[PDB]
Amino acid sequence: LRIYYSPSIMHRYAVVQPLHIEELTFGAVACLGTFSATDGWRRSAFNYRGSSLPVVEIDSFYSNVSDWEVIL
Amino acid sequence: MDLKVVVSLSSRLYTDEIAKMQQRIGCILPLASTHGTQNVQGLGLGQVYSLETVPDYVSMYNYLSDCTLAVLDEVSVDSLILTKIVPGQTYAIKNKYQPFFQWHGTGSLSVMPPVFGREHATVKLESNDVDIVFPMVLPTPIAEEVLQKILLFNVYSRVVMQAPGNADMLDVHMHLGSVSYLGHHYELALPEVPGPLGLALLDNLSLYFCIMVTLLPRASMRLVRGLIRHEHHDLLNLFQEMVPDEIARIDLDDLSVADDLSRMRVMMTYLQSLASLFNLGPRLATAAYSQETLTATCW
Amino acid sequence: KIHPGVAMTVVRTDEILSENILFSSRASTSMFIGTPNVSRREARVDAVTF
Repeated sequence: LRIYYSPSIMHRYAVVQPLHIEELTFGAVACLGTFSATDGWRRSAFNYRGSSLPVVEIDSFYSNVSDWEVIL
Repeated sequence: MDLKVVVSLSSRLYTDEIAKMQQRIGCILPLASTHGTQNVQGLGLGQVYSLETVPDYVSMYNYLSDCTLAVLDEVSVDSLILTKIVPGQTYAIKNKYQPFFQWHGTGSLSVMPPVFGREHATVKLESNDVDIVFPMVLPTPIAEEVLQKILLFNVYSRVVMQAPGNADMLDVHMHLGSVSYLGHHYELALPEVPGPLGLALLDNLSLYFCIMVTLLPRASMRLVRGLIRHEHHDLLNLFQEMVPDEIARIDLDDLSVADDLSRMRVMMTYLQSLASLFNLGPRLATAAYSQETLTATCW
Repeated sequence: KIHPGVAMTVVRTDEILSENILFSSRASTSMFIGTPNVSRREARVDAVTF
């Protein structure tokens, strides 16, 4: 997560915004649950009112919500 | 439902090492792939831990969480029968490990690479030229302490590389290499050069350190100064009549309640993330244990 | 294209596809065959593995 958001951390931390005490928090992570490994990601079109969007579909999902953790 | 693991040897094991593997009966080890049939190369922690290579415990301790865990059941010359650990099943486990730290329900069992020794935890198989590195399992506070010892020695080694030698060296290796328990002392094997991924973990902790160091509450520092001046506890044993210089110059401002409230709130959000960072290991909760049989009922 | 002070040798390896013949005399191996087992495990929410 950190090495993913490193360019965005660079840009947002940049010069546009210096500091204030509430502004220090940056990101939040929560887990939605366990998915069967090696099944993969099933790509499908979503058609509404004559328009299409690419959508991934996840088979056999197991739901388990966790709390929020701060990342920075 | 019916978790069943049988691992086939290509050639029959020697008449000596069959006895040694029988001595290893009833022990957790991590395996590669969740299948009823496995080749011996995937089995055990052998392939990543090399005698030729400098040991990275952080790399091992990452690798073991990635593997699914298992328990040895039957040792034969032809094949090894193991049962596997599903997250939601309750298992009978017996403590047969050679260091023998006493187990209680107070801690969840944590599984670590063999930080103590190299040779004794491992069994070589020259019949099929591969090595089995059994993991070492320990209760929770000893595991936390040993991980702390490893990271602190990483930091002080990287510092002491261009520092004076004999004084700083012979002070550091006092009570960091050796963990002292009731009636006993044991020497941790620590890496000579820490280069991969331990320092990355320490960098990750220093990120949170640099963020938290701005948002500290002032009145607690005032309370520490007033306590170390007036009274004494074992919490206050580290500070004698001297006060460190930093705290007075951070102290000099007055107290405003809402600022300390906001600082406490942000630090409160952050410490849960640090609690997420410290674990890095599969934790198995202990609900029952019999000392006379050395037998726990894990979860 | 001036010759250097030394000469040189080259070593190569090659791989050849071969359709092979296997001969075996009669009754050379005794085989023991067991009852097969069928087990079930690790039921997904929409699947079961056997």
